[PDB]
Amino acid sequence: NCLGTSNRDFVEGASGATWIDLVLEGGSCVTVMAPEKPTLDFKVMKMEAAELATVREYCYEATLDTLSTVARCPTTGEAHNTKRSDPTFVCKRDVVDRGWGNGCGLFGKGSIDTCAKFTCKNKATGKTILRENIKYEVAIFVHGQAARFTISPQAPSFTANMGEYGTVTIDCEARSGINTEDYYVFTVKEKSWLVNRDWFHDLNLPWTSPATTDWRNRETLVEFEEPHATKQTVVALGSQEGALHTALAGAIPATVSSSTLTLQSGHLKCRAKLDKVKIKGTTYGMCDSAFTFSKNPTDTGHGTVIVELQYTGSNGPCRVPISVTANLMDLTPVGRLVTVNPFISTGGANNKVMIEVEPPFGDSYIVVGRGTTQINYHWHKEGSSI
Amino acid sequence: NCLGTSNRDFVEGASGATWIDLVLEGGSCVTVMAPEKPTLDFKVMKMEAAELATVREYCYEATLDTLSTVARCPTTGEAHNTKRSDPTFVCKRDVVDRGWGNGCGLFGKGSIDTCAKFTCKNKATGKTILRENIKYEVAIFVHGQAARFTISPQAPSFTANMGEYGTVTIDCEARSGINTEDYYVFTVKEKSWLVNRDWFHDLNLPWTSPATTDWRNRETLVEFEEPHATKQTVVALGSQEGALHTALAGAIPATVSSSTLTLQSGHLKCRAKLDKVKIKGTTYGMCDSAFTFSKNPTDTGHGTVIVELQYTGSNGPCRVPISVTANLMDLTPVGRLVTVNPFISTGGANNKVMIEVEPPFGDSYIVVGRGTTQINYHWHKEGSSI
Amino acid sequence: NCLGTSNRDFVEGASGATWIDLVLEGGSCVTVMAPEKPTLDFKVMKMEAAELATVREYCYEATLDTLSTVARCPTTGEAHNTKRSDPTFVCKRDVVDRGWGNGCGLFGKGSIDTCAKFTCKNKATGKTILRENIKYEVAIFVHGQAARFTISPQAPSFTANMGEYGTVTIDCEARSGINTEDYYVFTVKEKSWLVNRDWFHDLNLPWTSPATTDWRNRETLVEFEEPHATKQTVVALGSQEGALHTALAGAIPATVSSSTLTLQSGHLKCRAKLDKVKIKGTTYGMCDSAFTFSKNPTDTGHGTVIVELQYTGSNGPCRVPISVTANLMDLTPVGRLVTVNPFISTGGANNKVMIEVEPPFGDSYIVVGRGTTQINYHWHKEGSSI
Repeated sequence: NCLGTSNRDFVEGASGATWIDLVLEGGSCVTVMAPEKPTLDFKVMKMEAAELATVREYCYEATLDTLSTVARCPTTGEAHNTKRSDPTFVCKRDVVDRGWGNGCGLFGKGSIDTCAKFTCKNKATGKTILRENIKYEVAIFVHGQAARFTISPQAPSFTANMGEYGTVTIDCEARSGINTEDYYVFTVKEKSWLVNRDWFHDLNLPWTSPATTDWRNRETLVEFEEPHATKQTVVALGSQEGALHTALAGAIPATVSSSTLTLQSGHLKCRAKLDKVKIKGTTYGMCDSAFTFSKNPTDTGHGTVIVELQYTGSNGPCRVPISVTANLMDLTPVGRLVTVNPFISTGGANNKVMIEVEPPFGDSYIVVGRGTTQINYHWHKEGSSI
Repeated sequence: NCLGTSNRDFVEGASGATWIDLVLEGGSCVTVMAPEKPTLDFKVMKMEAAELATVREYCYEATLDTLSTVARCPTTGEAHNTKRSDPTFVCKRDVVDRGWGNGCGLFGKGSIDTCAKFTCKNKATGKTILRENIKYEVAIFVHGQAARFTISPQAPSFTANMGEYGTVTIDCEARSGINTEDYYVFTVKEKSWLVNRDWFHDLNLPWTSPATTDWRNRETLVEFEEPHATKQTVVALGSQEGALHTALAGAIPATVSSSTLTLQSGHLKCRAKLDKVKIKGTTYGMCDSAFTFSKNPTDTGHGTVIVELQYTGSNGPCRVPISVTANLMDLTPVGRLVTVNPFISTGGANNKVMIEVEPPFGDSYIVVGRGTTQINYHWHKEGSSI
Repeated sequence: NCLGTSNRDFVEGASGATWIDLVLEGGSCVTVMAPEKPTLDFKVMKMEAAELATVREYCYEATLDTLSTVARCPTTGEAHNTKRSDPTFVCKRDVVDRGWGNGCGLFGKGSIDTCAKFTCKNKATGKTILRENIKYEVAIFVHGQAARFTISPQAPSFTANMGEYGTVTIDCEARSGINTEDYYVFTVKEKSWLVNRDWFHDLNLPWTSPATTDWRNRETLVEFEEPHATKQTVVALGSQEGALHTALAGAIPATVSSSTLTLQSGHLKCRAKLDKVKIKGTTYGMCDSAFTFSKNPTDTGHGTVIVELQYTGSNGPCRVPISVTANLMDLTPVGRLVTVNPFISTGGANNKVMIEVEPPFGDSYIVVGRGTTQINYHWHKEGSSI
């Protein structure tokens, strides 16, 4: 199940402590065993954001209610609607052709005024991610039940007695993956994505704040059509739900339940501190067989590529030789691997793995394995554009 | 005074160097001694932000000065005040009932125009925290005076010769506590708090910039009352100081002097690099006695709980067994400790400690000690809401 | 060429691994050799930002095109220009003196309306820096060709077989220097600087978005002069290029080519993981000679000082004794060094080095060397002010 720890990942001092680096990814786990000591399976479980705070609320499907139009004959100054006293009504002062047929003195421009009640049927919510909202749950399995603990960015360390290992301090910080700072959690009544903060602000839709409950910038979903002497019909523009869904293609969708817990991606770099202890360092070989694409490589909103492979061999457990090259005539590592340890669990028949890499901008080949039987994939990465 | 270093916190290689992790918190200090080597007390002192830059200046107590109202008879177009040429005056064009009693031709709507001088008596200042503003001062005591140095996020490392230890490189970065990015330093002439950046922007008060000295969005502290044919009395709204103080309940207050140095919270993780040297590793036991609440546990603006305890025993120096559980029937660590090392200095009679923890959202119990004589505290943490 | 590794920078466990800390700066490199093992020169090369996304586009040199003015006699309501139907035209309704000479009934205020086509000749571009845009290229030289690799914040680790050293994992994260979060890349058709995000938003110039192609806030580069009964001449304000260049003095200029790759500053902290291996630890002495200023110490936009020195001696390779003190009577390190390892490469005659330090705010002396023949420099650092 869990892949053993390697020699490079731990240092036993001649006197003092034995420090061991743990790379806890959502995919696989790292197990650490020691002579005359119980084996410890280190598996991360929940990378979440407990509770979020709302920043803004844009409206895409607005509905106009009560209308009222007051007009006055030309050469009599201006027209004034008595709904402007209430800031919850959007109004517009215009001019119309006037004559004897409508009931006025001179054939001129008669000033009018038309107000309408602005309400919002369906709205979208934008939420922010703060440091006191992030939690990480790590499970530890023992052989020879389990013991679980949690760590936050405010409390990254955890000390606990683990039997024959004595007191153990586990200091873990979060790395790689997404950058929670430059992102907002966009929420439609159905799904939820992650958008850029500047992309969120720069949006010409009627919005409201938890501090300012009254809607602002409403003059973008309302349309004042051709005015008449009596009634100037103003209508509510169509639902902008389609436009948003069209604008949210390259946005990365995060799983959000009713408790607003945000399941995210990335990895967790942890270091375990123990008393002086010798540890078995297992070293895994290379996969000499051939891999095949389980499906088409997807793409997340942070310029990384998720690729699901399936190994056709029994040399497990081994290390996947995946690299992103420039051309088929170059084995030059012009790409990078987000997944630090791309090992296969067991060697039982046909298994599958979940690897994530960062290819350079432009044309690049995702190549797995070598020799005569290797496969590749032409990938074109787009530049940054909100 | 200072608590000794533990076995886990240092690794002496068979050849090369001896690395030791130092967890420097504002509360206690970490002392490191070695055979035939002088003892070294590592104590952090100043976690500050030297100088800050102002971003905006909101006005809450505005004062209106010179008023002027120009009106014209109905059916004569519009009214135009000659103060609109000066952008430092807020104006409003309205209409009033007019007749023969006031001195006009027809009984209609006479257009008027009323301007007023806008000035700001008392204002609040919002300042930002940049990386070149943060400084950390660390003191080192020797036994057998002292040596002090400073580190910034731009210069986290410090190398200096320390006698028998030879050249010593101390590499320290800041962790946990607050996130200085998503916060602004709000400043009233009296106190100073820390607010969210989005909470700062989304504020409907007249504001000015160091770049734009002229006040903008002033039409929110002015009130145009019922207009008359001669003078339309417009007044300045009451002081919004009370509203701000009401809106700044859950905001964390930071100590700021006239030099704008911001005393903050969190901890400093440092690693000392020395030549190969053996170090005495002192291990402290558990507190078997009973703790009592010195006072009621407070709360900071970053979802953490400060709790002041007092130990009724003489087993010092020992480690405080404080944990945040879900229920009284569960000893499950559902909470976390921001304070990494919650040790007691000496064992002399009744001493006090300063522990800070991060409880999960909702109901949670803060439990100290075990056995028959332990105490707890029901705590309800609120969700994130600017 | 490269300075050897020091004893403090590596720990060889009695069993397991040998970890070595590498401080890779743009200036010098760190070479690590081992008995019966080939020497390895670790040199960083490219600290860049591959591709950037545009956020806003301000206009400083606008040009007005087609003008049109429609006026109507007084006591006839208002005037209405038929260009307001097109939102690409900026308009203004004003009043003028009217009489029999111009062709009207009564000597009163005749309402007019003047519109003009708003276009932008030259514009400035503001771009943002995201995590998927940052890349770091590191070169490794071997003696007894070279092997190069890349690392991103999403993929900071790199594992590769290096002959007799076996599998080697190099885990590197970025530290110090600039903070890419609070900065935007300002781009004029000529040069490119780095400005603050709040300084970018708070700017009263006509701006456009990649989402909103139509220009907004144009009423700041247009000037409506004294109006006449026929034509109200409105002109385009002069080029604001001079004002921007005046406002961009303390802004740090980054090298940007046509591929928008941003050459930046700071340093890269890396740790190499290898199997158990003994490493030669070379220790360098102190420079007893005298240094001289090659040129006047410059200043970057992040409150650090670049100083170029030249060593007049042959004691190389040695360590430069540069420190920032308060007064000439105090050797107190009140300043800090951004450059971690300020060593000199060879000792051949007169060589030059590139040191960067962070002096405290206010008066401070940059002192190099000691004894009778040392030199200093009075430096006054300004406070933070956008």
